[PDB]
Amino acid sequence: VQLVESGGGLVQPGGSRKLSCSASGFAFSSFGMHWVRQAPEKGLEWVAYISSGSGTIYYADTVKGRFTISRDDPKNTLFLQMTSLRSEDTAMYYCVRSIYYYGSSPFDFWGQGTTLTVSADIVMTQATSSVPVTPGESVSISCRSSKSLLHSNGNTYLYWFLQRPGQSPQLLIYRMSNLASGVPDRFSGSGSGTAFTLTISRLEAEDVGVYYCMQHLEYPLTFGAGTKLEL
Amino acid sequence: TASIAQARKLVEQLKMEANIDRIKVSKAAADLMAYCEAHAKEDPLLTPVPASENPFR
Amino acid sequence: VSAEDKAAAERSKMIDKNLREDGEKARRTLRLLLLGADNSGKSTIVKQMGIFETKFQVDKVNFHMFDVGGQRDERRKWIQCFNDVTAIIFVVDSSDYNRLQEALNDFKSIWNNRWLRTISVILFLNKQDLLAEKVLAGKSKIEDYFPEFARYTTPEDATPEPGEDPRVTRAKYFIRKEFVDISTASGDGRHICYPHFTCAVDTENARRIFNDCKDIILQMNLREYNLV
Amino acid sequence: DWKSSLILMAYIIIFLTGLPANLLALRAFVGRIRQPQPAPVHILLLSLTLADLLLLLLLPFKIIEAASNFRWYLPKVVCALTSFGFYSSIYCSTWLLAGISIERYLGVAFPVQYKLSRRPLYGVIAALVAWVMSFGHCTIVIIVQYLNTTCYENFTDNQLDVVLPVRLELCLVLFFIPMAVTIFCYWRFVWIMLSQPLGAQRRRRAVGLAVVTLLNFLVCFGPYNVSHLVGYHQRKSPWWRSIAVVFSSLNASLDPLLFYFSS
Amino acid sequence: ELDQLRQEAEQLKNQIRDARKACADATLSQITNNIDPVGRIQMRTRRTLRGHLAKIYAMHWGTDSRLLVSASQDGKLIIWDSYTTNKVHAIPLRSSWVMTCAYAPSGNYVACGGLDNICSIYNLKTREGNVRVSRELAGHTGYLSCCRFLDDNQIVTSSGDTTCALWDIETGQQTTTFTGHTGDVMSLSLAPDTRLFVSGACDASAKLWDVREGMCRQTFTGHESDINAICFFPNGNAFATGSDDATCRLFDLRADQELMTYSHDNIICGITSVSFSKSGRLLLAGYDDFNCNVWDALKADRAGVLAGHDNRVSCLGVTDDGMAVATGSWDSFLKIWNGSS
Ligand SMILES: Cc1noc(C)c1-c1ccc(C(=O)N2[C@@H](c3ccccc3Cl)SC[C@H]2C(=O)O)cc1
Ligand SMILES: CC(C)CCC[C@@H](C)[C@H]1CC[C@H]2[C@@H]3CC=C4C[C@@H](O)CC[C@]4(C)[C@H]3CC[C@]12C
Ligand SMILES: CC(C)[C@H](C(=O)Nc1nccs1)c1ccc(Cl)cc1
Ligand SMILES: CCCCCCCCCCCCCCCC(=O)O
Repeated sequence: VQLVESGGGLVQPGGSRKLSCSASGFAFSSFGMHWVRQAPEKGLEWVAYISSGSGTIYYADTVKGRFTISRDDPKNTLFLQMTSLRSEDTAMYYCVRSIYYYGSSPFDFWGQGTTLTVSADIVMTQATSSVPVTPGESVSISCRSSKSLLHSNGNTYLYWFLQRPGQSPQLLIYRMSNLASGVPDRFSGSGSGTAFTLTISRLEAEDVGVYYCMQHLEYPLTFGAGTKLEL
Repeated sequence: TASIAQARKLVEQLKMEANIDRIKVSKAAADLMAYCEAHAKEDPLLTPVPASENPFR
Repeated sequence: VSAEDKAAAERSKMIDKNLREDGEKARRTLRLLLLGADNSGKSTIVKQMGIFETKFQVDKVNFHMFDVGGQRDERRKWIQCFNDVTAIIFVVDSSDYNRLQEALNDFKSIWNNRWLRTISVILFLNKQDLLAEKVLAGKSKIEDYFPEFARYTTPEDATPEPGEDPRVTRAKYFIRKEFVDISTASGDGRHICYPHFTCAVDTENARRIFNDCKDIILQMNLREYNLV
Repeated sequence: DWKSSLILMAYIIIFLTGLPANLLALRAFVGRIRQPQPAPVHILLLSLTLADLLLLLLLPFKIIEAASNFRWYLPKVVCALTSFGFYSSIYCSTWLLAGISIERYLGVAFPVQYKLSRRPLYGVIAALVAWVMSFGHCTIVIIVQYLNTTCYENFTDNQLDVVLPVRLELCLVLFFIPMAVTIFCYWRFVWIMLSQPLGAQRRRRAVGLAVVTLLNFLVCFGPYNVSHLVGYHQRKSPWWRSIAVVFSSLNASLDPLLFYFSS
Repeated sequence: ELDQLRQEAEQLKNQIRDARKACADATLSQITNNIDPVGRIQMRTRRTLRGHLAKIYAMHWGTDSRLLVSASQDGKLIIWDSYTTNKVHAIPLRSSWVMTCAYAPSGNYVACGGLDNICSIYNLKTREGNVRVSRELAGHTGYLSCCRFLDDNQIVTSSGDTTCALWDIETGQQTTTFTGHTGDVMSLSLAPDTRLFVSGACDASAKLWDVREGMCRQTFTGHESDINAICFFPNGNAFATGSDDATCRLFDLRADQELMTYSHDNIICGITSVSFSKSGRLLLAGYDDFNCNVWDALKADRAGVLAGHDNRVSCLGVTDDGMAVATGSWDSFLKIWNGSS
């Protein structure tokens, strides 16, 4: 399980850039893949997604048409063709895999990311952005959504992610209740259809980072503003 | 001979089966009757559940 | 449906597509089950090839033959799996008359099996040369084990194509009719038994197994169109 | 009248017997279309039962039409909505039955290479070429007459100038093509199922039930289509057209028996 | 030796038989005739799961009462999502002659077995995202008929070599082997406490084993033919047997004798699968007549017939919460049956 993305340097405005995401270590054909950007000194937002078998493709409203996605099953490579790049498009693009069955863990693994430098949506609100807390105690991270994420099937599709300084986002909790594989039991999640909270029992030195909210009830996937946990 | 060894085993096994504290059928039966009546409200095939609850509805 | 149930449904559709493709690929092969005794020489029938699967191709038709070795003495409770086989290739040694009666009992058990009431049997009388040599020598008499042989005479208007003496033909047709009597005493026409003769050196066994699965499949096709 | 009297009786028997049977048949045939890997034959056999039922479910109107001695018909457009259902189901059956005959030659001439290459689609392509070349060839006609603008039977010489000729095509393109393939195919089935050296499972009940199925087709869907021709030559619409369609409908109650009910 | 030995056997059997007669002081019938009957249990085909291309031979509900695993001679081992009829996984089996399947209580692993005499354990929850075989348990000299996980690492398998074995998945070696059956073992049923387990054999008898002790505790006779399927009472003090003689039989672990015989002159085919309800009042039982006949456990009165299938009902199963009954048959269709008011 390893994702390496290469092909991002500097591009003049209005130019064209092709991004490549190399996959090696898992069944690429059975995994739906997403492209996630992250503007410098800013949060991360969804860009594009292509399902397994290239059946359904969804783009964010701000990148529709300008960006086209394409996966290549035979050699496990994910492409993101860029047309008419804008000055606001400079961001670190991440390659995220996601498999969808009953009880799966979407957005489990995130790619290293490539830096790019150009010369009706459920908005998730994280009012608190910086919580200076010391190791040992408990810190609660809150989230809120305009639309109730609780669905008739009984699942509240809200995900959480940890972004260590100078690293890639790591999935902590999926569906607001289930802990991701490898995540310590210290992390816990609860809440209601609208109000969401993230609680950590014991905090260690490796918990320092930015926590981002996530919504999956509707195609436009929206992240939170983030909640930095300073040491 | 393997035969006598095999039959020897049988005797030993048969002995074990024989020396077992059996209780009257009357007690065993009553116990099964009890379990069924105690857990009776909770069997959604003998006591159909409202449509809301048939997750297969 | 949510966004994660639509993708789950898409994954289920892809799984269905793969399953249908695999089924279509596997439907082009005909499945057979090889049964017989230890001395029957069952393996040597198709010659140039816990279950010893044998795959041979004749007339661009792929044949799968499942020889279920080992297991236990009984052939029951595992034969439920072989309910969809096109035919059962029963092989019996016709030269050893001491075990011939138990072979008749085995064939009777196979024929009257509840789960094989619609599965035909391609019966092979193995070891033809040994049978011919044994009846030529005369040391062992067939009537010693089967009293009805002495009163039994050669079938009228038979087809003894090879040039042997009447004794060989009489013995061969006696064994063939002994098997056919059990074959036709039941089945009510739902399935029939095809008896052949194998010399343990003939390479035409695959052709006979084919030419006979073209009359098992033709009969099955006739039953679907209710023309039978 | 005497002629109408019996025709009514014919329809009530052709309706009283076939409707239950075709429904019983539709039950089993729908079921086998569901079971794993349906066969090209099961799609064509369901199609025959449906097409047949439509004739039977549209027979009521035919019954009352003749019951009112071909008069007293308050419904109007119905006469071009029920006719297009009776004189089209007849031509859709003539084509499905001519497709349950290429399945029976390609299943006795090539027995194995057909069990190993029969995909349900090959039966939907055939069930459409029957419907597209039956309901379509009649639709075009009813639409054309509407463009130009008793019950689609008594016509003016001006109409007979168009009705008689179009009838010829519906006899030389929707019957002479289907009948040819049935006679060739049900000649080989008979010849092959006789040559095969192996009696095995009532091969006679096959070389026999096939001959009934050809003769049934040639004696039910044949008299009516022979009228179109007689009409073109006699420059008239033969009255016997009314009795011929009685036979064409008999093959909606005789098909369940020859294809579904097991003797 | 053989004479005196058989003689010992004879007098021992006499004791057992007579000891059993002593216990008999009443019948379940004469103790249950004063209770109200269930009535008529009508069940509709609430969901049909399709996608198999051959005869289904086994099924097993998961512990969550939502996921079930079905095995068929197609060569695939599908993991159905019963709520939405979605195929979570489709595992291509190494051998296409599978006769049994199992779902681990954990939900992490599944097992399959057949004429290859090998139990294959598949790791459903793997990081690479593909279900791969984690261990192949070889050592059986006969076809596998049933397999059941203990918790996550011990699986008890019953083979056609008249032996049942307790396996260690990590090591792959038989921790304990159970002997005593004189015929092929066709089914086994673990107790709710996972401390005892029974097995139905072709010798028209059933034996109660101990996983830790390693030897049988009780034997039960009374069937006139092979025992195709066996189950366990939810309380753990009884079990039911499905035979080929067209009679189901309910035995007890304490009185050491049969309690009530579920028979009817209308049905002559043998029982293929036996499954108990959550409360134990209903005894679901598949038949070779294409119909699963629901039996009242305390009355032997046919409450209902789940008549949907078109070929032998091959496998049965009741959810852990008892909310549904799934019957798999040789027509490749797996149907979920639920009772509606
Ligand atoms: C064209 C045109 N223009 O004016 C007229 C009059 C026609 C015209 C209409 C019908 C026909 C005609 O004979 N048919 C067609 C028909 C009959 C009834 C209902 C619908 C249709 Cl399609 S199908 C069978 C055939 C038949 O009756 O056996 C011939 C000519
Ligand atoms: C011919 C006219 C009069 C009647 C129309 C019937 C035909 C065209 C239609 C009606 C129902 C249809 C079938 C319904 C569903 C299935 C099951 C699938 O596995 C194969 C296609 C198949 C079999 C369809 C093929 C075409 C079909 C048979
Ligand atoms: C020509 C005969 C064989 C055919 C016929 O009765 N077929 C059969 N269906 C079921 C059994 S036989 C027939 C068709 C039309 C008329 Cl008017 C008279 C006879
Ligand atoms: C009308 C529907 C028909 C559906 C069934 C079609 C089956 C076709 C199989 C035979 C095609 C020819 C095969 C090769 C000929 C040969 O063996 O020489």
